[PDB]
Amino acid sequence: GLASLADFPIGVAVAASGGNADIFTSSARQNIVRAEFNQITAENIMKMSYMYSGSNFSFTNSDRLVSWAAQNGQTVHGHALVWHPSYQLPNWASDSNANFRQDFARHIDTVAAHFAGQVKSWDVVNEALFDSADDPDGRGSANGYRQSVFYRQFGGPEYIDEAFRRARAADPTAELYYNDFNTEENGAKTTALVNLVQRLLNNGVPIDGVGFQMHVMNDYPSIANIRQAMQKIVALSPTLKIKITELDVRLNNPYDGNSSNDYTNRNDCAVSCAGLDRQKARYKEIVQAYLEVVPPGRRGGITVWGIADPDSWLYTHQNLPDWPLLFNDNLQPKPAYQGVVEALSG
Ligand SMILES: [Ca+2]
Repeated sequence: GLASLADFPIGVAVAASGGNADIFTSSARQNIVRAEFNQITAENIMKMSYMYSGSNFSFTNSDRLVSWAAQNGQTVHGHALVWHPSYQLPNWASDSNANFRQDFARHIDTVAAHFAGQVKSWDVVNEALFDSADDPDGRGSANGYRQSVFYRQFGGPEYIDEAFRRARAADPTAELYYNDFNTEENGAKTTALVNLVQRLLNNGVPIDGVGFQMHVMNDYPSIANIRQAMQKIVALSPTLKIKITELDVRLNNPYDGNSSNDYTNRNDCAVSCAGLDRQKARYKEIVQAYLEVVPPGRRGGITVWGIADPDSWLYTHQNLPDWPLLFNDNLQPKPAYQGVVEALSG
C-alpha cells in the first residue's frame, strides 16, 4: 500500500468516539489502516481535555488507541500538547486559575512522559498564529499571534518556548512539531509563521519541525504558493523537518465568488465528475511539491485527515457536500489515491 512507497511516515487520522468511523468497531477501516498506512494521528482523543477524568489524569482511552497502533504496524503522531479551542481545554486552562503556569507545566511534563517510547512525534503547540477566519472571540492579532488563554497567561508567546522545552525534557526521543493551517497560502499567515519559527530558533528552543495541516481546495491555493511557503520554512534551518499533518482536498470552493462551479448535490461526485479527476491531480501535485522541496532526511511524514469521505470533518462544509479523502463512502480507493501513488513512486 501507500506506506510501502515511501521511507517517511504515511499516516491517517483515526476516529475513536463512536459512530461509523470509530476504528475499534470498523474492521473495514482497521484493514485499510494496516494495508495502506504506517502511522496514525488520533483525530480527537489525544486533545488536551481527553487526558483528564474529573480532576485527575486519565490515559485509559488514549492508551487503548496507542496500543492498537503498536499492534497493527502504526507509529503515532500525538495531537496535541497545547491547543486553544475551548471544547478541548482542561478546566485548569482558564484566566480564572491562579495556578495556571503550574498546571500548564504539569500537563506537558505528565502527558509527554506518559507516552514516551509509544508516540513518535508530537504537535507540541498547534495553531498559535492569528487567523481572521478563526477568531470567534474577536480578540484580534498580537503582531500575528493568537491571543489564546496560553498567550494571555504568559503575557506573550513565551508559552511556546516553554512547551517545547518541557516536552523535550519529558521525552527526549520524540520529534517535536509546531503545527498550523493556512500557512501554505504564502500570504500573511506564512509570514507570521516565519516570524514565529525564527524567534524560536533565535531563542534556542528545541523545535524539530513544522507541520503544515494542508487543508486545501482543488484549485486554491496555487501549487506555486504552497511550494514557496514550504520553501520559506525549509530555508530557516539546515535541519528543521517538514510534516504534512492533516491533508484533505475539497472539490468545492465557496470563497471564489462563483456559485456556478459548485457541486451542490451529494450525487454529483458519487460516481464520476471533473472534480474527482482534478482531486487526483491535486493530491499528486502537493505530494510532488513536498518531495521536491523538503530534503531527504527532513521529511517528517504525510498524513491524510481521515480514511473515508463520510468520516471527514469536511464531508459537509459551508452548507455543501464534499468528498475530501482517498476512499469513498463504500471504502473504495478514489482517483485521489492514485494521485498519491503516482507522486510517491515518481
Ligand atoms: Ca465556487
